[PDB]
Amino acid sequence: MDIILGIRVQDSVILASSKAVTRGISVLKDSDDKTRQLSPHTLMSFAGEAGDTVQFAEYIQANIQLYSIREDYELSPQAVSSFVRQELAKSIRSRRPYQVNVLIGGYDKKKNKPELYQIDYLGTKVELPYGAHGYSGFYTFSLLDHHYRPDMTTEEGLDLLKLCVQELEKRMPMDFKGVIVKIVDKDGIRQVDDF
Amino acid sequence: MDIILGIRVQDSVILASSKAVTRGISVLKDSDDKTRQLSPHTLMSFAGEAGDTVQFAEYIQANIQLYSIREDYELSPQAVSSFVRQELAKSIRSRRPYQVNVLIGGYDKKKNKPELYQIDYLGTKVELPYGAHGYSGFYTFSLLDHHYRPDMTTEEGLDLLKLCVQELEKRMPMDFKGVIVKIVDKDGIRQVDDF
Amino acid sequence: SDPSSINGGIVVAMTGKDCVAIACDLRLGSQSLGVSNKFEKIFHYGHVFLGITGLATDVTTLNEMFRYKTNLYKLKEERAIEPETFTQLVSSSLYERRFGPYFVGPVVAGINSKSGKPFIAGFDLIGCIDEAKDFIVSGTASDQLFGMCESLYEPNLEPEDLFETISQALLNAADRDALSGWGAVVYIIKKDEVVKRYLKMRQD
Amino acid sequence: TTIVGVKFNNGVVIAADTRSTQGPIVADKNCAKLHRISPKIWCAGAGTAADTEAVTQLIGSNIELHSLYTSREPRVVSALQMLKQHLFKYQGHIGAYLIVAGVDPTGSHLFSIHAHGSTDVGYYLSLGSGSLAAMAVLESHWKQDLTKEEAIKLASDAIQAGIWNDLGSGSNVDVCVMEIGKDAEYLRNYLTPNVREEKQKSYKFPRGTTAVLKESIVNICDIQEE
Amino acid sequence: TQQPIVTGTSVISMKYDNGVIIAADNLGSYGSLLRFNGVERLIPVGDNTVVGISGDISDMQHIERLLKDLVTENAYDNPLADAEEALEPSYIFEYLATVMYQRRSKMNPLWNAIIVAGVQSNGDQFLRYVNLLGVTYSSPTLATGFGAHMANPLLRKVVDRESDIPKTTVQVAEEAIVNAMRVLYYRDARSSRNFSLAIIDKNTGLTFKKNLQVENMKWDFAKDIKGYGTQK
Amino acid sequence: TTTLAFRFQGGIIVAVDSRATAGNWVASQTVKAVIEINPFLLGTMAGGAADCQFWETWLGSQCRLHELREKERISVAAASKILSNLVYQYKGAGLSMGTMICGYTRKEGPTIYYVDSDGTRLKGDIFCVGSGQTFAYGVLDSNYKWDLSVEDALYLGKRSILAAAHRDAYSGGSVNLYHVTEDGWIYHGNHDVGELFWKVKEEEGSFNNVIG
Amino acid sequence: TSIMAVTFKDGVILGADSRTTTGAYIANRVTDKLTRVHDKIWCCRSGSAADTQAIADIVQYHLELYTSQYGTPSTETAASVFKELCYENKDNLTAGIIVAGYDDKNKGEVYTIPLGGSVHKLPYAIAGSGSTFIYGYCDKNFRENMSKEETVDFIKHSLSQAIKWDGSSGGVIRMVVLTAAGVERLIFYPDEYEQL
Amino acid sequence: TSIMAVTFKDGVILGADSRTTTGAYIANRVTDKLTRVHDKIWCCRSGSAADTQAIADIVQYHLELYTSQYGTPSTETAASVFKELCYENKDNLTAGIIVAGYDDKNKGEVYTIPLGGSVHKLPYAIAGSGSTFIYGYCDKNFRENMSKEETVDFIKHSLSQAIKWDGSSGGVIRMVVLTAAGVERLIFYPDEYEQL
Amino acid sequence: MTDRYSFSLTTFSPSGKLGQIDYALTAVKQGVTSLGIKATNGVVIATEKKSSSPLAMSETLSKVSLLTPDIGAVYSGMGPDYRVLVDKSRKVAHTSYKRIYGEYPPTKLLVSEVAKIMQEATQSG
Amino acid sequence: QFNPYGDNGGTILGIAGEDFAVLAGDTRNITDYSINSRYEPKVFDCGDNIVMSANGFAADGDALVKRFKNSVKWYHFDHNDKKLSINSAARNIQHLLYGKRFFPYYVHTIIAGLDEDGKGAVYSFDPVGSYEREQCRAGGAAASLIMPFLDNQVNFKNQYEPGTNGKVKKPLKYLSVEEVIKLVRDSFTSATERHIQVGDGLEILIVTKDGVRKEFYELKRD
Ligand SMILES: [Mg+2]
Ligand SMILES: [Mg+2]
Ligand SMILES: [Mg+2]
Ligand SMILES: [Mg+2]
Repeated sequence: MDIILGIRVQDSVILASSKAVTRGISVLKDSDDKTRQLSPHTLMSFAGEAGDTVQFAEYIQANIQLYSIREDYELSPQAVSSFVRQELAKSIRSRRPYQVNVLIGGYDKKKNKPELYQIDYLGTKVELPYGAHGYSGFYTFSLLDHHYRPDMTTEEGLDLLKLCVQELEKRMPMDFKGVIVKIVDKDGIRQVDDF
Repeated sequence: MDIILGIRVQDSVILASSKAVTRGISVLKDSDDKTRQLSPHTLMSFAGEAGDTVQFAEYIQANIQLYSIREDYELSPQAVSSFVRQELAKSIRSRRPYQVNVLIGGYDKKKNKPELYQIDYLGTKVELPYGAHGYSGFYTFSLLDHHYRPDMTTEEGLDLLKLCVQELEKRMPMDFKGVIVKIVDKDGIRQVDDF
Repeated sequence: SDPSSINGGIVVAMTGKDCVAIACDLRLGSQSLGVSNKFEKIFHYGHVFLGITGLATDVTTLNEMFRYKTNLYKLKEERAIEPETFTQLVSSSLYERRFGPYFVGPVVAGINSKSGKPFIAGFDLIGCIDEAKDFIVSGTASDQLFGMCESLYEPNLEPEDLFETISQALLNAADRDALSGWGAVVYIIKKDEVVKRYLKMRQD
Repeated sequence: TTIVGVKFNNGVVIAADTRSTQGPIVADKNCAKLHRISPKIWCAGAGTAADTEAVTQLIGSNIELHSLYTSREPRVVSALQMLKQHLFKYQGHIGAYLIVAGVDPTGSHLFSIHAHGSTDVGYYLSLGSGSLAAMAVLESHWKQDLTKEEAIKLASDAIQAGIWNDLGSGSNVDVCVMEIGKDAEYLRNYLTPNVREEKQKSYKFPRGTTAVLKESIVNICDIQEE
Repeated sequence: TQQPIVTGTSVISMKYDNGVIIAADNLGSYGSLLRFNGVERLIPVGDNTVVGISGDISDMQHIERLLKDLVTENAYDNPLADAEEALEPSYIFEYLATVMYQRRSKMNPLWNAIIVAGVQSNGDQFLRYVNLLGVTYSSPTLATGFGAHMANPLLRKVVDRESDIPKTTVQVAEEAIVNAMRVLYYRDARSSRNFSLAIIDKNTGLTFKKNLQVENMKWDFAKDIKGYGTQK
Repeated sequence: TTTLAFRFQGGIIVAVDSRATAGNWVASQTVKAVIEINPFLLGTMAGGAADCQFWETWLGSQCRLHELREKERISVAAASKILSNLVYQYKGAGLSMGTMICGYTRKEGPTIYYVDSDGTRLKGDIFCVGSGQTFAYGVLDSNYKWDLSVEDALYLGKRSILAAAHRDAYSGGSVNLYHVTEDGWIYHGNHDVGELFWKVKEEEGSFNNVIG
Repeated sequence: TSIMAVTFKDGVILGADSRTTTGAYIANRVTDKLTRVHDKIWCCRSGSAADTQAIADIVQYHLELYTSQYGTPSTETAASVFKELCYENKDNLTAGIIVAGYDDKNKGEVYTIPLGGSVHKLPYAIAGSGSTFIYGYCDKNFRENMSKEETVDFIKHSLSQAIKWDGSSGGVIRMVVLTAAGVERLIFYPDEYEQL
Repeated sequence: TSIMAVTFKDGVILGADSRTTTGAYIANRVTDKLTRVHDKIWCCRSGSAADTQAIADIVQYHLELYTSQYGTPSTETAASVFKELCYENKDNLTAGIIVAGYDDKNKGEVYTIPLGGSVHKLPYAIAGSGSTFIYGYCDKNFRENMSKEETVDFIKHSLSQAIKWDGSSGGVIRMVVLTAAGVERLIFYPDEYEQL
Repeated sequence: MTDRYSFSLTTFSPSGKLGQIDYALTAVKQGVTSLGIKATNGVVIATEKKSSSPLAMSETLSKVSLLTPDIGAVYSGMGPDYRVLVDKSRKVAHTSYKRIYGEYPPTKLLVSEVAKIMQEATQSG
Repeated sequence: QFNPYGDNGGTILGIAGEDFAVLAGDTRNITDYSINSRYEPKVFDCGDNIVMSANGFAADGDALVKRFKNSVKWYHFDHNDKKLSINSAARNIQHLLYGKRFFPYYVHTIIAGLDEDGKGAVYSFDPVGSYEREQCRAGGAAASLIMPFLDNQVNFKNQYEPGTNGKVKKPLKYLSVEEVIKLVRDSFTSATERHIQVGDGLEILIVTKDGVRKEFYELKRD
């Protein structure tokens, strides 16, 4: 992989995911969206082994959409993240494990709180104010540790995110072709089309 | 490695070399000059194993400077390239071989002709109108094969070089932090400070 | 590569006079990278406490598994499970994965509600029970904990004295382990009151 | 681990040390290695401790059901046959090395069994990392027609050899004596020659020494009425 | 770097009140083949030292020659070669220990485990071990290979610490050594019944006993042993 | 281990941690990762402790011989190159070194050379080496300016090591600070990370994720 | 291990040493390698002790069930059951078994079943690590239709030499005599056979 | 290969087979493994043919130069020269040599030098791949101070068995007799020794 | 072959009766009397050893059976059915409890397991 | 293949006081699960009021100590019987160790004595020569068991003054030689309980301005 960042601010969760898809020698695409909407107020970004990332994400999406229809009810971010964790925990002792790392950004409509969950391919779940997978955290966490506040606005979160991306673009050897940024709040999910 | 390109136009040789120095995880520098002036009208760019690249380049530089003083005479680009080739050919069957690939761009003052020599770490020398080392040629040679003319001006050579760098910046996974471009002609060696 | 030391962390349990104590650090990491400072490794099912070190996905999985099993136990038995019984359940559950084991180091701590007797126990990743009278240790700084506990421990400590002993055993062991620390919690357990204390420690 | 089994006049005695280790570290200083398959069939295990416990309890469980089914007291040869066939099936992957001893209506018996499923008969046997130290003592002092008292002495002396000379063995000596026409007597900590000396200093801390961020009561009780 | 070919097994030894005893069987094994049955692995140096060697026999024969050359060399221009300037056990050991460590440091070891037993000029007992790694140590009892595992436990019951040495007579020490050799014959698959035993005493000097045999063996109980479990 | 060094208006700031590990086992919390080559030259320790200590002490001997023979302070360029040429001779043998040779001369001004056991010799303004280098780089890159005051520069280097000490498991213990001037280096104390973290958290408002 | 079985006038005699090793350590010095699968059908075991014990136990079971249905099995039948197990499970077994038995119709018979699971009916057979050293001696000294005393001497002398040279062999020499008269166990101690 | 040397009343006799194999192919079926390093000091070679030939040639050179300076060397001296080469070059050699010689003072002597480069003076010695099968036979049948005819029969019978069981041994049995009378070569063909 | 009776042999009749269970209870009614009494410090269970023949050794027929060291059982009805239930009850006390919790099941839960086995013979094919 | 290294176990401990220093080590020597000796001295008086121990592979340890003692001897010959200072000894040992950088002495070396101001000094080395002056250092098998204890009981780490609740640290008051020996004895007693390679005996060498003194204590022999 590449770069999936998440930051939970006052009233929303922001997910930033790189656009590059590289198959060895060449960059085949520079506009790839590494995310799936699981429910109206729950977004999951992903990074890992080719093929398995999308297969896993769409499989989770289908299951949450099935639940939503059956019960006429949106599962809480916590419930969705637990379901996802179990699937990955099940997957590691499989014949061929999914090598997929995810961030789940959701807005809990019951508690009126944004929530960010970080889950790696082993099924290691942690709820965080900000998170990442791969080497992304190595470059960005020192900036987030310094500037982050729990009462940040969405705009301040995006500015702190820009600083993180700038540091990545400076010190990372790979060209990840920028990031697609999406915001999850009480009104649902929307994409920031200029970043 | 990185990106070392060379193009021989009508009246000059242009060498383009990347600025990045990456040590595994981090990009330690983004302004590195991967070249040495061997004589007033002979420039050598280089790429390969860390440490060996500069050690080899400076060793060659010292030897050519010694020759220049002893004879009060500048060796032709062809003579310099042959000396460099022999040193690399000697080096492969050594206890520990230099893993260094070079481009030698020189202006022959006797023949009034620019000359570009491509030599790999094995001591494989070829005189070319344009050349590269590593994966650089894979992306750039199709463009050079199409647009190159032997009667190109220096300005046209730089424009064709920009197109090559743009293609590299698009399709290469590594961020090589742009290139330093130097021109070798009858007046000597100069750096293009805006590229 | 070694699954038992990817995430890091430690658990220690001690017995005292009419009391037990169990404590853990709060770190979760991906080798060198610190990921979470709120990853508690002690869980409880009624009055029985279980600390688990090792691979974090298995720690979470086993907690969910023992919550599952102790909840069914209670519905059927019409009573909360005891530490001695739970210890055997942990041992049974681990050994059933003998050739595909959970990479964990569990520690049981609690007081028998009927006899009032303090109880602790430890296990290897496949269920071998270590039922020590004095103390049980587990994690990436287990050697350090063995050293601290062996010298600091004395029998029949009062609850408030046991707290200091176990806290110092944990803290100083964690400070000699790269993969442990980032906070700590100590449970002091008596027959009908349990106190939970978060310790202040260095965050490196 | 040091474990021995010794036949005598009217029965058999089994003994073991009490050190369990995690590599070079002593996990438990007073481990109980003498396990019960049935009231009068006891065994001691070396190797993978979880395997030796699991295999004893499984065969012990099936032995109990067999005893109930047949209305007969369990035999040592039954425990052995069941153990070896189980272990052989798992091709040594269950790392259980046991000395099995007991009395039954047939008489007194002493066997050893290895992880791959091979068994042996003997009057005196040793197992574990201290088996060579123990066997040196057994080969020096064993004789035919030992008394109960002589056999207990020989067994515990063989365990002591392991305790003092093998780094994998230590602490105390456990013994179990199985005599014909009698209840088996388990002698936990029969010898205690390794008590730790009093420390030079007390390490009891002053109260308030440890820094604390938060205190809170933990609700262990169920959901309350009213 | 090499592998041992023809090998000798355990060498065992212990201190007693007035001196030291050392013993080793007369076998030269070729893997599992008990090839050579008349190999002397105790090599006396003068009348105050006996060097017991286990492991590779070709290297043993080399060491044997070094010691023989050492005696020759010490006598050169030495009027007191048979008196004050005679070879001491401590001299002989330190020399061997130097050679062994040097050889392991060139990655070309003498594939041996050696015990130097003797009595010094002042009557002090000397007993020290050295092996292919150049590792050295001293103890009231010393043994190589299998002897380390089976003989030491038995010999340590006689002399458990330094203070037990003056309380141990030569009869008791020899008895313990001879018993240990019997136990090794029972239990070591690369051992033989025939062995040599040497006593170095500060009063009676060097007593070298050849062609000793393990006797008083217990085998009769084998007749009653049948099958491997259920056979009657 | 985490070491950094950066050039600025007032000279060079050198900042390091103090931790040494053998696997997960923390061997020391009090290691000196800055080697005082001489009163004017500093070297950082990363990779092989012995390799760095031994050869940078040796370097000081070579620098001393130079100024005896030439009656002039050795340049940072020349000092760094003596070390790089030495380790280049040993290339392949298994030396482990990642160091910043830091100095301030008349002809050069403040100068830093990254020298490495595979033969690399890089002049630069900012360098960060060690298992926690990425964390320190983040704080450095976002706050660095040439016109930093000596006080603010010292704090930046301290704060950047703290960032690494927090997140990197193999970095911590204490922070050692140095300020290199033309007239020589000046030591700016040992700072326990345990105490420093809480102090910085409160005064700065950073590390809101951590409970204190 | 040193094992052999020898046919003679009145029947067949099995012989074996009593040494069982784990590397150079003798784990058992009084092992009984002569095992009974039927009243007058015994076997000598070599190779993996776990494997040969497991096989022998299964064969004993098969011949017990055979006897209940069809009466006393032949030695050939017993060898076939051994072979079937050894051949079909050759990938997972390390077993070298000699089968010896006495019928009244066929008298003394010996079958050797080496590693592969092949069967070879022989006048006499030798096997185990120690057998290599006595191929020459046994070939030169074996005769058909020997007396009981001659056959005991032949086995005693042969195994004495095998024990002498093979470190993996030793202890006592056990023997089992199979004739019309019944089953006789013999044992010979070191002090007896070492001086031969 | 099957080789042996046996001392007897009048001196010593060396014996050997004639088979040299490259895997299962017999590269030479009439090889002469009894080699002369001095008039009455010969050797039997086993192991690498290149190594044992090279060693024997060097020894022959050393004893030729010895003789020119110091007169006839002893068998012990010849064995020492062999040992010196084998021991000091143990890492690069695969040689198992038996040295046999006749002095008038010392009479018949036999020294065996196995792989390690050790020396063992023996009444008789056996070596080579085929020797394993006749350890029992040779130990039981060897006597000291045999006659020439008895010793020839002993070697003939012993090597006959070694050849019978060892595929790496075969062909003819060559022998060299070393006595005061001189040096006698003997040869025995398959039709002779196979029927023994 | 194969057991081709995969369907229930006990079914509801129009009146809501499960005939086979009622008929099983009728078989129990014909059975010899057995009783149980609980005291403050113990429980007693008893029955008559109705010997089928005086030549039969009625000591070899155990109507009162140990299930666990602290649990016993007696019956009324068909003896062979009881015997196999005792075998199953003893085994289930180990497989579904002792091998999991390292202790014998409480009376009510062992009863629950026996009850489950008897229920399944009322619905299974 | 030949392995030129081995592990003889053992554990050593050096503590620097205000005007003294101690260097302790157990007297047990082992290979694998066997005991070679219950009393094989490991800490040595090297002259000039310096004590030394090289723990790990005993053959390398004996070689290094032997070479250092020899270096002390030649230092006197070459420099007019000048006393070798503890700092000068430390630097010298670095060069002994680094001289075998590519075939190391497989030992953890500790020396102890007094510095040139008469204060207690301990120096700690890795196998290839990197060294540092320290206040407290355990080496060998049970070093991980002992060091955390010493951090707590010598440097009073994680200990705060009652009532302040973490605001005021426990002050670092100087320890006497008697107090230090108690901590050494308790360190080895605890290490003996939980580490199989530690036991038999404890030999402590104490260094003051008056010279080098020895103390011996029994340890459990199991
Ligand atoms: Mg830590
Ligand atoms: Mg850290
Ligand atoms: Mg033998
Ligand atoms: Mg101990």
